[PDB]
Amino acid sequence: MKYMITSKGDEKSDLLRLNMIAGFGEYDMEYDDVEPEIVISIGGDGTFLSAFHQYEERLDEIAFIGIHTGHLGFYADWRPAEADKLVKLLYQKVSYPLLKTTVKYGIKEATYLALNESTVKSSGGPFVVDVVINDIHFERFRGDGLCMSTPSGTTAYNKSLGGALMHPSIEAMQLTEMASINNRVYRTIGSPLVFPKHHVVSLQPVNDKDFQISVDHLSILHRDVQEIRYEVSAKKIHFARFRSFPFWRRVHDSFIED
Amino acid sequence: MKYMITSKGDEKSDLLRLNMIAGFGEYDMEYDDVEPEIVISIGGDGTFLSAFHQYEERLDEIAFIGIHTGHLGFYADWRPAEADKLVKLLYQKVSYPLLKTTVKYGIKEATYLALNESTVKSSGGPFVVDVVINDIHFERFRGDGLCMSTPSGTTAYNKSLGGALMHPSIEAMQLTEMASINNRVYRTIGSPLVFPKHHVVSLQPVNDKDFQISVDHLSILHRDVQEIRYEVSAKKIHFARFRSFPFWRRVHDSFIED
Amino acid sequence: MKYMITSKGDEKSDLLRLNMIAGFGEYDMEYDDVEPEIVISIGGDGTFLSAFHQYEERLDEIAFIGIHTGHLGFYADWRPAEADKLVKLLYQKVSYPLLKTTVKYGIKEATYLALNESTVKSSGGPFVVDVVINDIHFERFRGDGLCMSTPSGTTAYNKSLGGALMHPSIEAMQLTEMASINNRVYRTIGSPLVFPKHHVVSLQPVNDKDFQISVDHLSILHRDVQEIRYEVSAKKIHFARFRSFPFWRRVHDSFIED
Amino acid sequence: MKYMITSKGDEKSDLLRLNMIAGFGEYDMEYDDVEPEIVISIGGDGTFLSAFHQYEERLDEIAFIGIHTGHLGFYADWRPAEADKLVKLLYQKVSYPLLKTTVKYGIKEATYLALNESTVKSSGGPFVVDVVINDIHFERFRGDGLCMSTPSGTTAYNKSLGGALMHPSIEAMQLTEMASINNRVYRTIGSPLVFPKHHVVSLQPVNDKDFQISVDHLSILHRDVQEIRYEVSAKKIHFARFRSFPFWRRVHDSFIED
Ligand SMILES: Nc1ncnc2c1ncn2[C@@H]1O[C@H](COCC#Cc2nc3c(N)ncnc3n2[C@@H]2O[C@H](CO)[C@@H](O)[C@H]2O)[C@@H](O)[C@H]1O
Ligand SMILES: Nc1ncnc2c1ncn2[C@@H]1O[C@H](COCC#Cc2nc3c(N)ncnc3n2[C@@H]2O[C@H](CO)[C@@H](O)[C@H]2O)[C@@H](O)[C@H]1O
Ligand SMILES: Nc1ncnc2c1ncn2[C@@H]1O[C@H](COCC#Cc2nc3c(N)ncnc3n2[C@@H]2O[C@H](CO)[C@@H](O)[C@H]2O)[C@@H](O)[C@H]1O
Ligand SMILES: Nc1ncnc2c1ncn2[C@@H]1O[C@H](COCC#Cc2nc3c(N)ncnc3n2[C@@H]2O[C@H](CO)[C@@H](O)[C@H]2O)[C@@H](O)[C@H]1O
Repeated sequence: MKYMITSKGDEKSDLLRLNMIAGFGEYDMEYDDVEPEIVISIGGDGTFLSAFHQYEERLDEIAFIGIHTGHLGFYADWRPAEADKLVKLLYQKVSYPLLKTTVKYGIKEATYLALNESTVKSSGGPFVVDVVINDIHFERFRGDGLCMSTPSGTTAYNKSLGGALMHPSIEAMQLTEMASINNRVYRTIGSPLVFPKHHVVSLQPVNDKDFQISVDHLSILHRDVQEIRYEVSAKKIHFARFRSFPFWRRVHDSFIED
Repeated sequence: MKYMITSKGDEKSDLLRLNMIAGFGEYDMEYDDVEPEIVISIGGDGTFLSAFHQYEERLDEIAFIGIHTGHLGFYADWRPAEADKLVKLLYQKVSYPLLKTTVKYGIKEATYLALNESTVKSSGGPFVVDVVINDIHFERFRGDGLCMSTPSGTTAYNKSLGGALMHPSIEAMQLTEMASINNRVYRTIGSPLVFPKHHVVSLQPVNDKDFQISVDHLSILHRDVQEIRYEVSAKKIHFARFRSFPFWRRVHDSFIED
Repeated sequence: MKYMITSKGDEKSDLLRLNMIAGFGEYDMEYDDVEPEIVISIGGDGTFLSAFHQYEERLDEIAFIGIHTGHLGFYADWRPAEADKLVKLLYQKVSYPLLKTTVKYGIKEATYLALNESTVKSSGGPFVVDVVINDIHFERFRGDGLCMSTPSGTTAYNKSLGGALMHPSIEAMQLTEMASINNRVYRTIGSPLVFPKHHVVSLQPVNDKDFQISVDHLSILHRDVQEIRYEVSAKKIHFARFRSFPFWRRVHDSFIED
Repeated sequence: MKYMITSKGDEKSDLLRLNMIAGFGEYDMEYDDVEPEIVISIGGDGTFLSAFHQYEERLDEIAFIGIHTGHLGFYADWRPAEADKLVKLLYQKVSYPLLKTTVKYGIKEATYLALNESTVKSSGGPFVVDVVINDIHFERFRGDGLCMSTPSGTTAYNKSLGGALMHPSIEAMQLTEMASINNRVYRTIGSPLVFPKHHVVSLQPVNDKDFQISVDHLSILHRDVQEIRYEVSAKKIHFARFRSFPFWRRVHDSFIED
């Protein structure tokens, strides 16, 4: 099948990439980074997130595999010493949900797809937004920002903000607060919120309309913003799996002991 | 249809109950508290939880309705002044997931059904249990206790322990920690965990085998315990709904402003 | 005595300022905004913080008074209707501790004084600093930022970040974390830290040396930073008090009920 | 001088105790467990807490030393291999603040002294108390319980409940909440509170007057309780120190890395 390999760029990941290509040259495999069937990421989670956004236009034709040259990553869960055994076996596919973000401007829409999370923060001044859940006004948020996480992203920024860890078989999204103000006049829910499919969470500005909006590792300053809509995407990321590595085991090895 | 009405027991709830029975006497309604089709709870959330466990053996034949005589309850979401309009209309059914708890003793099983949560605490001494997720050892918990919550229960004990709020259309359960110890030798995940259907969480004792186990308002001291198993139940609670009162709106009215 | 009055700038605060000046014109009072003995702030807490930094060079000769035209402020604790009674009485002085911040650059020092807090965040990239307590390396922090709060500032940014509320008679400073990363390789204390006088907390960069450093409402991007030192200042802010308004009462009225 | 040695009771701690007594027999030392000048605790922190309460009536005549046979303890900060060097040197004294607890019954007072903390929980039913700070009603607490911690106790139960870590040179006490209820009708401060000397925190029952009250490792069910008063004690615990082992270093070795 057609395949490609991306590398972290350091000495360890580049030469591991060249050896897998050589191993692939001994089979019916064509290296094609335009229309690959298999995308192998050699490096860390940030290297994997880059590989995902590289091919976000062909998600339903691609199965991703991650090899962790540094420590263990949640998306890169193959060790380098198991690379040759990986070449040979190259199985079943597993799918994780994704988050769809829509940004509307006063006076052309822009949509984005997130594998970890999308966050909103102020352009420098204070951050005030109204939070609207399915056209019903839920709260007015004053604080540092908000974070909307996929299931597989709940172990990332979401986890540092007090959010729950969520098994990736649950099609959902989770909203966490970043340092909300709560006193006699300002009031937020103060708990993470977990939304199912077809629920739309909208963020609407109260005064300032410039926001720093992130999607995974990308962060862009958006101006003249009127609304930011979140919902569980209809698209999914597909992984190539060759052995049982359960999510809760991977959580254990990354946070408890390994 | 056959119906019954339970009351908080105070003056307000008893006479509201008698007036609804009189209103029901003007229709083809039979008061039957042995095999009711409709169970109306007049009082608070604790009154509703009592009504649920009253008829936990006939959940698939019963639609529950709650009337809040005190403040607004998450399960009792009808005002007393709307009682006569409720008698007449007596619709669609909505279903919430439930939590199944299995307690095994050394040397007869015992199962329970929870609408809010089930919690485990020590019998007086220190609380130490091993947490096993789908036969894989996840962590050894040292602390005050653990809490396993349904979706509709996430706004109850779960919320006070830092857990996420979870829409009840998600068939899941959430585990929160009660004051875990974390230092150089003791280590827990420290985040709430959200499990899907068919995932089994088992709690196994390390030394002491006596535990205070709660299921909603009930709390019993269990002795010679070998295991406590949690999983999303196959049974569901069915509500009779007559108008749109979304979960996120009900969360807003109970915690933000009303 | 010599005095001055600063205003929020809106219609309510400006005309309340003019009426107090007229009332002061009926006594032995000289309006002097160069060397005042009394500084009256009419507006909110942000208006008060501006008044404090206006005269941070003459703190030991000035007693501050705050009048809250909007809601109740923690520093502006006089109601507008009590302005004429305030003119007449114009007592004892009470003193609150302050935080001293020292910023050193590679290749001229810069010092600052904070009434609420001082915070450090990254210039855009990831935030990594080593935390040194009295020349002993305590931890390497990876996250969004850190916050060092005075006692009276513990109800402000500090409170939103999970910090403790600290009575202002305690000469101390409190360090809170902003979304620290904690996994198998990255580790922080995760608890607020409360330091006494003469303890010096130093923050040292690991890679990037550009930081967004805030002191109360001011926030400046600092470049070529080598160290950021925190310690309880030797200077104190002095308030003019005319009646008993205890700190814990003021906390109650601002967060519990009023 | 007069001295005594208490042991954890296991094989390691008993024979280390006998060897130190033999080493002490080669000097002008008298083993006296009635009126000791020096109290050596060989074991863990719980062994040390037992030693403290053993001699709480003669705190101003006793200097405590702790040897950790198991892991490193916050109070037992001497390694077993350094026992003979400890015998010879047997210096300066350092003092840590303590917490005084007063329990009043309807229809004889009872006072207690705590080195870690004192906690209040319900006798089985729901826990509701009014919190009074210096005769001013602060809040009505509904939840699982409350915890009042000394500075050296802030790394113990206090830390697990979200409290701040507090250097023991600060004469203060810290109150943390155990799973408070917060909704439209019930409201607590939700933040840890740090009190200075001479501040009195009183807990008063609302309905049930039976409480489970703990002081360090002791926990007794108290009945017909009218009030529970907390304040920084006038008594202090004195340690014998032979080398520099700073508090923040000890925190680092116990929670970060060792
Ligand atoms: N304050 C802050 N606290 C916590 N996380 C924060 C954060 N600010 C940003 N992030 C995160 O950084 C992501 C972009 O960087 C690549 C990645 C990843 C990344 N993804 C995951 C993941 N799904 N699960 C676990 N760990 C992850 N990681 C690890 O994340 C750690 C640090 O990035 C490294 O251990 C990675 O292995 C961004 O999408 C956001 O999730
Ligand atoms: N420390 C502690 N913090 C927080 N909650 C704690 C708790 N200890 C026990 N509970 C809870 O008490 C339940 C049994 O009592 C009946 C109920 C309910 C009850 N159920 C819900 C619910 N599903 N959602 C919201 N509020 C609820 N309530 C409100 O719960 C409030 C107090 O009970 C009242 O406002 C009720 O209206 C038990 O199942 C456990 O969820
Ligand atoms: N995410 C975030 N969460 C929480 N607080 C954050 C924050 N980001 C910044 N701040 C804060 O903003 C301060 C500068 O603005 C003036 C002030 C004050 C201000 N000071 C205090 C104070 N000492 N105590 C209580 N409330 C205060 N206030 C209230 O603070 C509320 C909002 O500013 C208004 O109710 C003010 O009445 C800055 O020093 C930092 O403490
Ligand atoms: N849910 C819960 N979470 C957290 N701590 C809880 C708790 N319930 C009770 N405790 C605590 O247990 C104390 C009585 O036991 C002896 C001690 C000590 C003890 N004291 C300290 C201390 N000052 N600092 C650090 N660690 C300590 N320790 C360690 O505490 C750990 C477990 O006890 C062991 O590592 C000890 O080394 C009681 O006073 C209360 O502080």
